[PDB]
Amino acid sequence: GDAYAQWLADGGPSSGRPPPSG
Amino acid sequence: GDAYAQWLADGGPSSGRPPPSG
Amino acid sequence: GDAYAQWLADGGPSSGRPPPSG
Amino acid sequence: GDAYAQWLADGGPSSGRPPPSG
Amino acid sequence: GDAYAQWLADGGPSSGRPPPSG
Amino acid sequence: GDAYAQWLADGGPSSGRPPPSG
Ligand SMILES: [Cl-]
Ligand SMILES: [Cl-]
Repeated sequence: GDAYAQWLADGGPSSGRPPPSG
Repeated sequence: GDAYAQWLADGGPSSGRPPPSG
Repeated sequence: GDAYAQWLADGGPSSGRPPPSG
Repeated sequence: GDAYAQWLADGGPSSGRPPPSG
Repeated sequence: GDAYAQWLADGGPSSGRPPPSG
Repeated sequence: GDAYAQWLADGGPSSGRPPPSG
């Protein structure tokens, strides 16, 4: 949940990285 | 995770659609 | 999913609450 | 742009608030 | 801004389409 | 808006870098 939240903040799919599970 | 980002971007709980799990 | 979305809306890790799993 | 980034972090359209300009 | 969040969730620069101003 | 997506990918405000216009 925390790592996902940061991925999201980084643009989600637009980050170019797969979504984290946490 | 990716589907869930798309769901958030459409309004999430306020979108009239259930959240996906990916 | 829906709980996690409300958690983000209330500022995510700047909430002091575990991320929900829903 | 920094405010928008925080808005995305808060779920974007799911956040319950309009997108900021900065 | 809301359209731009949707664009990001579709891949942003990897989405195959231009960025929204909204 | 493309450069701004890349800036988000790189961590957004956390990167200490200013947000781009594009
Ligand atoms: Cl809405
Ligand atoms: Cl700005």
